[PDB]
Amino acid sequence: XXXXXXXXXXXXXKRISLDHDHVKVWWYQVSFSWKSIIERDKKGELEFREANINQPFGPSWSTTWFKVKISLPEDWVKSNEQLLFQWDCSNEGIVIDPKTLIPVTAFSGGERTEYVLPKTSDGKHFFYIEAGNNDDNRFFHLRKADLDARALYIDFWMLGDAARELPGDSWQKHQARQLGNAVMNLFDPNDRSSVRKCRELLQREYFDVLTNVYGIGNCHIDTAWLWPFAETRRKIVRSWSSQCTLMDRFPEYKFVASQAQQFKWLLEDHPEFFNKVLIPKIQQSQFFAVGGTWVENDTNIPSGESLARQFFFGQRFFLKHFGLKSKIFWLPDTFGYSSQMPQLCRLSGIDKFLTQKLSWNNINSFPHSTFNWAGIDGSQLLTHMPPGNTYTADSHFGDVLRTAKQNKTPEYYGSGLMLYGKGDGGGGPTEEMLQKMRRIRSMNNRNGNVIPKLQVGITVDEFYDDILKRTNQGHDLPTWSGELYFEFHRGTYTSQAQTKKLMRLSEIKLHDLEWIAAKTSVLYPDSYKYPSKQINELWENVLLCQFHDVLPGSCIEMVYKYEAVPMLHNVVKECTSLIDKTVQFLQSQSKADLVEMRTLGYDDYIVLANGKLKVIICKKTGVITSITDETLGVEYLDFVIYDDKPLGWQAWDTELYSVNQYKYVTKPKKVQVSCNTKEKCAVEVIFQISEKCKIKSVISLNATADAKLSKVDISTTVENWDARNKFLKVEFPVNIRNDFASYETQFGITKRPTHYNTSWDVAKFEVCHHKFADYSEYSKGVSILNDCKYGFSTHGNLMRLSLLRSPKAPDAHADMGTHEIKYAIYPHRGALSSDTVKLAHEFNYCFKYKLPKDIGMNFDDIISISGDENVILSNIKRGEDEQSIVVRVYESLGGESFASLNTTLNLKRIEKVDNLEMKVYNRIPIKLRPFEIASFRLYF
Amino acid sequence: XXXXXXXXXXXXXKRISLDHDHVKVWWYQVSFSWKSIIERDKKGELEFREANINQPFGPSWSTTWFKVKISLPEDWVKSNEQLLFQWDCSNEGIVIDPKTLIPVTAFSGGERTEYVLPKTSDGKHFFYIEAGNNDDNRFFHLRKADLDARALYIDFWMLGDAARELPGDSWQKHQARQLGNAVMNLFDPNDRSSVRKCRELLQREYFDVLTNVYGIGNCHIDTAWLWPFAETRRKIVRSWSSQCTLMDRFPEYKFVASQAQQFKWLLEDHPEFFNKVLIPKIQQSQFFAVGGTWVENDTNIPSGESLARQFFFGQRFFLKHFGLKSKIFWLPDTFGYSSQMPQLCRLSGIDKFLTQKLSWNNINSFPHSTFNWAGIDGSQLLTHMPPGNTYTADSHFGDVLRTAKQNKTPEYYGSGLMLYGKGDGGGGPTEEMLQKMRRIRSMNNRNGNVIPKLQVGITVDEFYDDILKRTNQGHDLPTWSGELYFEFHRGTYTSQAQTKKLMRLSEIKLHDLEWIAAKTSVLYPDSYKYPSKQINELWENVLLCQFHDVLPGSCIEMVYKYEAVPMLHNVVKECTSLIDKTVQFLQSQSKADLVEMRTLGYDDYIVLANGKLKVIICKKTGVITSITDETLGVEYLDFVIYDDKPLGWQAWDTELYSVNQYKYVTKPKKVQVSCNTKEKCAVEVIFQISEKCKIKSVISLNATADAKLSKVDISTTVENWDARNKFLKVEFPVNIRNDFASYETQFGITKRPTHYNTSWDVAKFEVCHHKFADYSEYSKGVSILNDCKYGFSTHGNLMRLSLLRSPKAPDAHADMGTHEIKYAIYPHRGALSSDTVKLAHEFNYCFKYKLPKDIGMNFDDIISISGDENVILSNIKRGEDEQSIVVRVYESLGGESFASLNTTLNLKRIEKVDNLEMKVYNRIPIKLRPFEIASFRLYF
Repeated sequence: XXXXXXXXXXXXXKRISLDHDHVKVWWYQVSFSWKSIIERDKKGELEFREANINQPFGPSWSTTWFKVKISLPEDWVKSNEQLLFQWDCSNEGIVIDPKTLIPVTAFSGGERTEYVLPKTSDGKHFFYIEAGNNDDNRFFHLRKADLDARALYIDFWMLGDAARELPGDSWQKHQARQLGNAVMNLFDPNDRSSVRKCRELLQREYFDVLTNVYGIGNCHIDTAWLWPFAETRRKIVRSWSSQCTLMDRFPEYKFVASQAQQFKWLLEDHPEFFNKVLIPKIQQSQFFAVGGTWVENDTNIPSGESLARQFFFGQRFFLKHFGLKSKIFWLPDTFGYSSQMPQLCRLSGIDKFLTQKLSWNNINSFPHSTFNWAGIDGSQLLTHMPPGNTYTADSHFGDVLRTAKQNKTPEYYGSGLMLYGKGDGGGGPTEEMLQKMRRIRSMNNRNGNVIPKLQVGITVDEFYDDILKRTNQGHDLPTWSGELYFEFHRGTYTSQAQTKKLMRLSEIKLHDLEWIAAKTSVLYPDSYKYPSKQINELWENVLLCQFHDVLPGSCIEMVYKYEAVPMLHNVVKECTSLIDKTVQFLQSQSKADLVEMRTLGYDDYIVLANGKLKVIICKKTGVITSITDETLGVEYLDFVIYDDKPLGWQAWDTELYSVNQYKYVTKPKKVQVSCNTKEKCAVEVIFQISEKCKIKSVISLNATADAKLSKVDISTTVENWDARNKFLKVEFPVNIRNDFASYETQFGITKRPTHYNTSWDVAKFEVCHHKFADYSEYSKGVSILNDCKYGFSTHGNLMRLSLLRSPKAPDAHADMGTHEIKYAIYPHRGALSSDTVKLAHEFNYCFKYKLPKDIGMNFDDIISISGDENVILSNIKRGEDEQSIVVRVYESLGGESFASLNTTLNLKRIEKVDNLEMKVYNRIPIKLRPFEIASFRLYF
Repeated sequence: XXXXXXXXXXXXXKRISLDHDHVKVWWYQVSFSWKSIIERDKKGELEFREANINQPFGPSWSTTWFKVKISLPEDWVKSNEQLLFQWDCSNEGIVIDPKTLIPVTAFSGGERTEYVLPKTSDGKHFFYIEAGNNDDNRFFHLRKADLDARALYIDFWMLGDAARELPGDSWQKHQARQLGNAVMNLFDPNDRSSVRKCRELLQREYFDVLTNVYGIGNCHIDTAWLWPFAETRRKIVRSWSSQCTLMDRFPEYKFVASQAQQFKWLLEDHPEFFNKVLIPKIQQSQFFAVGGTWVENDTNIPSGESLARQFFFGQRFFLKHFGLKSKIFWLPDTFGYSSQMPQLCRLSGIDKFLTQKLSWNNINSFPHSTFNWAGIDGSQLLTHMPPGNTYTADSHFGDVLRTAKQNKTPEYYGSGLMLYGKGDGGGGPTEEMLQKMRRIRSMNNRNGNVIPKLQVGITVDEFYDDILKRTNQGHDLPTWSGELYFEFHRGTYTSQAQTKKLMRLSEIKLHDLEWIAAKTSVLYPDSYKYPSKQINELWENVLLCQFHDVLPGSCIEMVYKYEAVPMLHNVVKECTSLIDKTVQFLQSQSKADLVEMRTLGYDDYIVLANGKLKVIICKKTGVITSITDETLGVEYLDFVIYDDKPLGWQAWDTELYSVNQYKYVTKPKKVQVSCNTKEKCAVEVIFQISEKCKIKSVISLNATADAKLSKVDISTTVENWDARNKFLKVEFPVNIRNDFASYETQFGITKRPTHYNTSWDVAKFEVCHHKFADYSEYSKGVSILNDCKYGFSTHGNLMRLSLLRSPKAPDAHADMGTHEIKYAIYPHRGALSSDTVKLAHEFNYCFKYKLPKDIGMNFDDIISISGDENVILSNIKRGEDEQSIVVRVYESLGGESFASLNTTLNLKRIEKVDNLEMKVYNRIPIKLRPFEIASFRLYF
């Protein structure tokens, strides 16, 4: 059918010319800054040397600079020709043509790329290019030219490619075939006069339901990944330069940036001439900042304060010369989404959101891609969702009509959605031939509006103007309550808990000193008292490791050591330095000060004797048998049984072997008890397994009301040895029947069933959590507190916490070494149903005691008339510039009770203020809605 | 998915009003003309009587007239309402509102239909409507109205229907669903104000690659079918009237007519006011005559003279006030096509052709639907071919986008093809809502040219202007040599040979007297001599039964008796009257005249002794054993073995039972011989079968050079009895190996293989032929002459002629009764290879002898210096208006030899003239091309 005759023939087979200049070429390498090397160039004879040939290398962390001094050949003849220099793209680097140094040019784009030499100025210039190693040898040759001949070659390549994508039943496929025919006729027998003429004839063969197809070129950059931050800091400057050279070459282009800190990275590295580059670039057009967010992160693990700073400290750039923005919120690589996001968005002045994964196309009780998200708070979020092709559809895309068809099926709207650029790497490239892409697509389809029109230059702001018109304001709409569920690729989330232990301890610790440091305002006045400039710098370093890829611990071994480096550590070390600092001139009013933040036995007979409860491990079995309440009457049989099953997948996802029996840790145990006291009781029982390894958990608790508490504390200490690729968990089967699982999400409590959605794919079902998870019919249940482990699962009502994971990924630090784990099991009652939530989250508190000399009185309870047990205040902090402070509260128990808010203060005034710390004229609500975040601001 | 919620809901469920007028209504019936009944109405009391109710009936050939006298209700109120009268469509009839009689109105349209009452004139009028019976009772009620409300109901019905046809993956399907949603909202709770308003809102929801989709409303009418000619003569006037009322209602509409005689039928029936109706109708626009052909017929069975008259005598209307024409040639219902058609078309001034069946979509060594036909003559024919959906795609079509997709796949072009109207019935209807159809399709798709534009008002003449531009003039193009092959539905073609015997004998007989009647021109001058006006009327009646459906004998029993009526008979009877007439004053120069047209034994030892050949039937077997040539050396084993196999299909197609053994006629035969002489030898052998029936064939031949001839003559006489649904054939296996079968088509010899094309579907393979079929390696072979049987088959080189067929169709005359059949078997040699063709075709000649008184000399051979054995002159005749005569010749043997043409005459001049008898300035060719028809004209 002549299918392989037209397609594979001409696609393979003045005009393009290749000249070679061997001399004047220099090479440089550092085996030990662009401004530092410019002074080391002209002076004497340094490591800069003549290359003139291909330079091989070997694996190193070193970077290799390269210098090419080119003299323009002849005068007029080769000037009209297009000047070009081809380079082989290495792992990283930069390219410059500095005098002395004005420019910064793009590198990080794909292995194929073009560098244009200015035809405006006739003379000799210089070139500075470095190549990051990880080895990749560069192929460098000068390439002259024509533009019209190469255009036809590209247009034909995108022609026949579009012929294959078009339906064979349509006449267009037979048309495009005949179009690929006539072109091949004059193209074959090597004729320049025919090629240029045939290009004109092809255009004549080209030009002879309201819908729209658009796209926005973007670069998604991970600040920490298998390449480090310092190296990727050089990678982000390559993303800006590719646009700058594209602007003069092509107009109407659109770029978006998920990092507000990206601006600062460029302003710190290139403060001089590139601060004045951004202003005409951003203000006029062609640039948009999405979300104005300081960090792109997973929202499940951290608190709302992490989401509070990124909005506020990312809005700080708006105070500088900046501020052309968009209403879209972009978290493409983020796994999972919080249920408080619809509430956080509207308050942050951002009305749109984008989600890559976590969706399906079918009747789900859900129509399509485009979606209006209604959280459990009751608020609504209009969000724009890309199809199942994700962001890799338009990434490095020359295929034209290929994914255009697959985009139309999931989406209805009046139009589709395309995201240009790659989100996997040091940063995404932006192709320079996109100008022809938009043009050649306007060659196939006619102009005027009848058939869908092709415009790549439209902005999402105008796109959101279209959705406000076509579709109704709505009452009954696409509706999904809570979060979304698809293949999560949880992976490292529960793996390498040691980086969580450091972070989660640093999380609370940095969240510790915040508010109380504003309570010393009255004591010693200067600015009064608050580490405004001091704590601002603190949040700068911490948010850097909190990114979506970095925080769970999925990365190479090099940057993983930078996670356990002072980056995480010194934060705790500086905060523990400040907490011992501010105390000196403060606590001096305290003789003996207990510092805590709030606002108002037997062996053979196997018993630990007390009133509250009883939990018993059988003899020689090693497994807890009876957990039973006398007053309640609930008896348990199948507790705390540790289970170890291997893992055969990589760091990304988790895939267990087919029907693999999980090895129990039960063995010929021995019995022991740590101490002897009414205050302290710890009974020790040893567990062992094949390839002997010591797995230790501890038992701690306070009796009743001599010790006082309602909850046990069980901490696990395990030093891993030998066998890798294993996944360890501890089971807490409730032996109870409930279709609902109580779990506390970020700023609230979400309601999720015991069984996953019927559309679920992956066998293994695990859920990420903050602190505790419960099962409650409201008259009773079982509550499980935990530390350093964010994961858990619903087994058919068997509570299983994930202690450790060891992926087969190329990381050797995820396998062996000691670990300190902690968790708990708590008895549940209807009266204690609101108590278990209160005794869970903030239990991470660490007791600390210190005393100065005595002059004063140390008892002051300064909080004013609120007293709501159903509400919990997560964050209260100051401002930037005044020093007005903000107060943010959220209701713990919601969905049933309507919390009356009497919260107020004295000696000053108060007004309700959103999460962006921006002034809002409703006033303080006397009653809080269920599952509502209440944030306020305080002024003198 | 709410699929059956939107689609089946609102589709089922001032405004429409139904009023009943019982009085003033009259009914009439003839159990025994519109002009005859108008005088019988007002006078006295006739069979016209009060009806006022529904009138039941019973099967009859009668027609029932009906009269409704309607008085306009009130004045203004019901005047604004749309006046309508609904009738139940019967088999046939006419509808009139005569004063006294001006109008003729359309009836034959489908059971649903509308009759509009004029709102211009306020008063009382009359209605005349007759109903043909075959019984169908009419439901008649007066219907008032609004137009805007009914429009929305239709537009919505065509909306949701288009929603189902559109791909579910596209957003258009989800869009049209939402369009069907909002409409149903205000439509449900019975609100006139909402409906009229929602109709406007729907239009707002509507309006918000170069291709074209067009169509032409047409009516294909069979002049003789299961309803007779006299009754369908009333049916054709209903086709014109439907257009006339449509013209004022809607513009740009296009109609086409395959019958040039259709004009005469209307001019004979309505000569007065309807002769002046056609002129503004045809001349301006909206009407086109396709092919200008007198008859639509199968071209395989008759001669070229039948195709010659239909062009010429159909061009006679052009001499009247007429002549807006098209270049298209239309034979949709015609089974099979001649190979001389590409030659006949270009000469007739008609450059395009249309074919319904006989095509396939695949790579056949053939691209698509659109085709350039190159005959075996070497000439090219550009033809337009409808898709596999044939003409029933757009027939009675409210389905919109339904067949629009299936039309695009077989065809490439720049555009598709649609044929509106039904070709099966007394005549095709043309719907009055086509105005909204074009409009609502312009509602879905936007305007201006980007996407395909919808125009139903374009003419094929302008369509052929588009094909001359887009596609190349061409050298290598779609190419198919000879005829086309698909399921033929041969059927009645070989069935009921008795109507062929009468026609084929009438064919030659009417073709007999033609030319020689111009040879008496000199004898007795008045106009000189020729039956110009006499033979013109002869061809009028004959061509009437030669139509594609009528000629093969597929029809009801009523009109089948009209086939054996004087219609066929009197033609022979009038021609045998004229041949005995013109002879009287002509042959008187002949004492004894032999009139022929041309230009220069044993039993037990089982032998008929002579020199030329030997053919022997074995004793008691009944089957011929050895047919052998001594000089040539070819011996045959397996001849003339009659075979009878049943048939389980209808008249249309032929389907044999699965692996059914064909019963041989061999039986305990007896031997006999008719006469005894050297001049006459006939040996008789009886055959019999179960349910005893006498099957007789005869043996006749002339020996060598006392009798002289090279060919045997075997005639079969069989009187059918008992068992029906059988198919009888006689086998002549050659016992030879040839991949080619020599067969003489109409005006030439086509070359067809022994095996059917690999794309063939139906098991049984049979071929229609004129006279003989041969198998020749050119050194030898076997030639089979036959009479009254047009069918034969290729069995793997076994020659099988079809004697009779008896279909299961509702025709009882195709079963039983006597039949007279004739055929032959001829020996073949390289020297006689050109002889066998010459001894085959015209052998149908019948010897006739008569003598007058003697004065004169009877020998004159008047032909002038041609003498080409490879050429054969089929037709030479006179003109219409002068009386110049034309001469048409065609080469019998072609594909190898180039025939030198010395043909000329004396005492006058000669010029080459096409098949339309139109003057052409190349002159007489001295050499004829292979397979070329040479036609000339003679002037005084």
